[PDB]
Amino acid sequence: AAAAAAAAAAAAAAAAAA
Amino acid sequence: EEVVIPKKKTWDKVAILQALASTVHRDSTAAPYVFQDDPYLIPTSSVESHSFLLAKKSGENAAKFIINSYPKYFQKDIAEPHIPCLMPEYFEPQIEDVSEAALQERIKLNYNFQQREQSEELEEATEADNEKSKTKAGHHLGVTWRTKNNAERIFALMPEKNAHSYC
Amino acid sequence: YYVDWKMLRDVKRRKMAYEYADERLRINSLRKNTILPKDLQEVADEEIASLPRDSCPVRIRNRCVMTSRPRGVKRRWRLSRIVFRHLADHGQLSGVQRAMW
Amino acid sequence: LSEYAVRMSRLSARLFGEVARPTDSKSMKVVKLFSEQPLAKRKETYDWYPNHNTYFALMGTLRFLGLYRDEHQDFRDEQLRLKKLRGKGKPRKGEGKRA
Amino acid sequence: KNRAARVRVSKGDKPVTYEEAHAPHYIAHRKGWLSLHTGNLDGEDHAAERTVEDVFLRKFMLGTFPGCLADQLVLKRRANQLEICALVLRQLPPHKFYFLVGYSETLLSHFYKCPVHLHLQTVPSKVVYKYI
Amino acid sequence: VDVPKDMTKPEITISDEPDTLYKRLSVLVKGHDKAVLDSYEYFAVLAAKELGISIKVHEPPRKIERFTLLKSVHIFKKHRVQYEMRTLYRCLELEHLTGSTADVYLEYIQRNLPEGVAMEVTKTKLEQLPEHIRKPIW
Amino acid sequence: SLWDIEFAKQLAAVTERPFQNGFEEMIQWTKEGKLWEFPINNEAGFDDDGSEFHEHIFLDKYLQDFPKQGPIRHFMELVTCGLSKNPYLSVKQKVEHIEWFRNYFNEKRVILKESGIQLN
Amino acid sequence: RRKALPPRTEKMAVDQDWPSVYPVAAPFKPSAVPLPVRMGYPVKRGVPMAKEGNLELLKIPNFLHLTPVAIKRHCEALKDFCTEWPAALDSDEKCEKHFPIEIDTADYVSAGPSIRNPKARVVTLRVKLSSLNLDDHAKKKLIKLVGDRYCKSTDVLTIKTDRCPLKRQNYDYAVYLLTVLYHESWKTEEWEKK
RNA sequence: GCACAAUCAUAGCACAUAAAAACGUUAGGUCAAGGUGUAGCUUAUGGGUUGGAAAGAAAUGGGCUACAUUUUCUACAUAA
Ligand SMILES: [Mg+2]
Ligand SMILES: [Mg+2]
Ligand SMILES: [Mg+2]
Ligand SMILES: [Mg+2]
Ligand SMILES: [Mg+2]
Ligand SMILES: [Mg+2]
Ligand SMILES: [Mg+2]
Ligand SMILES: [Mg+2]
Ligand SMILES: [Mg+2]
Ligand SMILES: [Mg+2]
Ligand SMILES: [Mg+2]
Ligand SMILES: [Mg+2]
Repeated sequence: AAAAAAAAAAAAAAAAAA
Repeated sequence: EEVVIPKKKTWDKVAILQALASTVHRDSTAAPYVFQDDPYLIPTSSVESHSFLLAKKSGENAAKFIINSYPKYFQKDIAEPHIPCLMPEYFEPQIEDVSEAALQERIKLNYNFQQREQSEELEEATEADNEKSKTKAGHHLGVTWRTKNNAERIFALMPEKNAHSYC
Repeated sequence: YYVDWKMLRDVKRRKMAYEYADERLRINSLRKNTILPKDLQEVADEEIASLPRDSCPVRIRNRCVMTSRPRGVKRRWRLSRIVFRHLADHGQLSGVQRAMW
Repeated sequence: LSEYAVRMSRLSARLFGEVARPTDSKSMKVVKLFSEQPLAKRKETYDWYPNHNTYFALMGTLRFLGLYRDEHQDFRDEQLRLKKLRGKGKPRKGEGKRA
Repeated sequence: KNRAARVRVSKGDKPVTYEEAHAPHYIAHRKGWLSLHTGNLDGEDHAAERTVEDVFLRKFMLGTFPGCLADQLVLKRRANQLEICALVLRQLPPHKFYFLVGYSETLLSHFYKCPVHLHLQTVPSKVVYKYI
Repeated sequence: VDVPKDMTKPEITISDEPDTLYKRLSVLVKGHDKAVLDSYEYFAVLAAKELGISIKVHEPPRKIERFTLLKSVHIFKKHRVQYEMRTLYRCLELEHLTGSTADVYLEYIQRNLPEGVAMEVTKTKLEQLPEHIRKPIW
Repeated sequence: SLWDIEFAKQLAAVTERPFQNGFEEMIQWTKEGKLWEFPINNEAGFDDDGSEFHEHIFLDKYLQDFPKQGPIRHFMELVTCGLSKNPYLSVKQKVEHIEWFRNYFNEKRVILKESGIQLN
Repeated sequence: RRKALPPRTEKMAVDQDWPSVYPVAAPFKPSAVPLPVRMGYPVKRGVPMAKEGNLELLKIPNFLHLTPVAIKRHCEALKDFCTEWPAALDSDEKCEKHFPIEIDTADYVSAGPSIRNPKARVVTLRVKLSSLNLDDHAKKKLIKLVGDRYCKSTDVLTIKTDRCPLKRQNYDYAVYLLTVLYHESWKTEEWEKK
């Protein structure tokens, strides 16, 4: 059904996970 | 303000083993370590002390000869760190057709090196100032008229650099 | 030589499975799912059927390394129940001893 | 079971790195095909039998070079020599049935 | 009747060693193991590799030192370096004993990609424990 | 009487990096027999009392793995041979360790480990907090 | 240059001596690499190409050449979740897996168009 | 020509230091050990076998290189490598308020040529939730975000990571999980109002 | 001297169990765990690929399930 948007690249750039 | 963090001490991998070795000195009634500690194998005289070590080195080199002569029986590696000291050594050059690539392998490994320059010059291949310097050093390390026959080939053939001449 | 011709065949089967391990993995990834449409799954089945026979990991037989016995072998030592006893009774296997309780 | 808990589990799976969208148990198998190593790639499977040919050729070459003494092969050669001297040896390939 | 690792009693004149005079049901009771490693523990791995390596060392040393080996080998395995303790008869001169130990010390190292130690204790004759 | 002079030449430097801290270091040494483990426990506790580490020692329960095989070769299933593998454990609990102290202890501990025993080293590394959790607002 | 090696072998001839202690034996074997690096760590000699966790766990940056709303995403997110929890494969070895899928799906174009769903 | 040399026992001094003959692990050569030790099951009319030619004394691991004098002499030269533990953390009550992050790291050793142990990648993270800056909503969301990884009795969050091949990678990934679990607990989305 | 016994193991004794049980009998079982003495194959009694190795007219050995009310089902520690 409805899907939520998960900020992956933002969290990666924030916590050095890119 | 109260938390105290000490400093770290970085030593070599064998420094602590040297500090352990500094504690024990040489024993008086004990034979050298390289000999077997059994009385039937302890050397009695000095010529015996020399001959036992020479026989042991003869067996070491006899085993290394088998390792170098039959490399395929030791290509399987089981140790993870991949020690290179226990891998067989190869005496064959990789490239045989290319005259430029055939000499850099043969100079490092005497009589066969002498044919490399002839097999390179048979096709009139231009040798640079860096290729024949090691070839002349390969004769100057091992090796009266063959030296003159080699000395005319380093000068008359190409204008080599004198830094690679006098050495 | 080896211990037996069947062990010589089993080492070849294990080498063929080690060579075709990844291809069968990526092909099974196309059959063990329900998201993909069923049209390509039959083509993937024909692709996995076109592979060599001795490539599947089902043809391997865990035989003994000493005497190549197809049955009665332990997986921890890769030894048959006879060679394991022959080496354990001589004290050549550490920690192994006769159970008395 | 509420939408709040479904969304919390969906975001927990996203932050932990599991499957985000709901998938069936039959389709969860492809995750297991890649999360672990296959059977044909394990060191306990593809390195089960040691190379018997290496050991045999090494020991036989060492016996011919004169370092290893193989009593089993020496016994085989002794019995084969006495069999050939008795007169029943190994026939040549190509003349057993015909000749 | 049990016959594993059991030397049958003759008329009373055969010489037997301490390891042969004890039945296999005496291991860890009266006699110990000829090899010591960690693969035979509870949560350890790589046991069959050590078993086949041990059996190769046995079959190799039996041929390397022919007729002059007193008893079985002691294969100790401690921190990546494998020690081989042997009991050898004084049939060969030390000039050849040193050649053999120096040859094996490097052959086994280059064959198993690990450091090996080889120690020989030479005895005048096979030690008799029971009747002789 | 022939004692060498100047035998101690160590190379020890003090780096400016903060030394790592350890809360609890557990050493679980497993073996087949009890005597070697007892002597090794004595050796470890005497090596720890000299460096002043206040080691604690206890004995975890043992684990006996037993199995059954056939006695004869071809056909005899009523008569079996049961084999056994005993595994004894010894726990050495060290507390209040540092990065180089734990290294100098495990150096004199692991280099002198017997052949028939193994060792499981569990280190509890001590840390204050990472950088992105001190006082952040998204 | 050959002369520096020929001068270094003369230094090795005088520095080398028969071993007098078992401590010097292990010192030399440790400097050569025979003895283990004490204190032993089960990752000595293996760096995994110097990669970090963001090269293993995060594999979404390789799914750009795939349909975002089609079933290819539903299928490939599972293989990426597996490759993220696969510690036995390297960051290079996962790449030819995702590239094998990129090549197979882009090679078999007729079945994906005859399946009724649009995919690129 | 046969030669039989007497052992060192006749030459061993009564006051000679022991660590000089056994510096490292040795195979217990009976010629260099002056102690007459009898090991083995005795005969009904006999005695246990002597040390000469005794395989029983050669099977067991000897501790002749680890006597009290040798271990004291070894650690007296090892005292220079270690550092002094700060006494400001004598009790764990101050260690919990100073270093609330605990990293459980496992290490194994085994006799053999291989070193890779698949249990070495496991890195455990233990953090007490009573030492963070979580608010009521951030904590009540973080509890349901982690699930069973956080206990209510002891109030400790545990992170068990095993996905990365390397131990340093698993450590960095566990710290990354801690950072994202602390950060995303403060973000209130639209589906939270229902 | 080998057996018996004692000791050892089931982490305290005692008991019990386990283990052990010699020399020989049954030319007892195993050339198919493995090697083997003797006699036989070598373009084959050797080495590889594919496909099949059924089925029950019937008899019999050992096990599981029962033939119930001290039973069956449900929730559940055993008072429904
Ligand atoms: Mg056969
Ligand atoms: Mg099967
Ligand atoms: Mg008792
Ligand atoms: Mg009784
Ligand atoms: Mg009984
Ligand atoms: Mg009895
Ligand atoms: Mg019969
Ligand atoms: Mg019959
Ligand atoms: Mg046969
Ligand atoms: Mg037959
Ligand atoms: Mg029937
Ligand atoms: Mg029955």
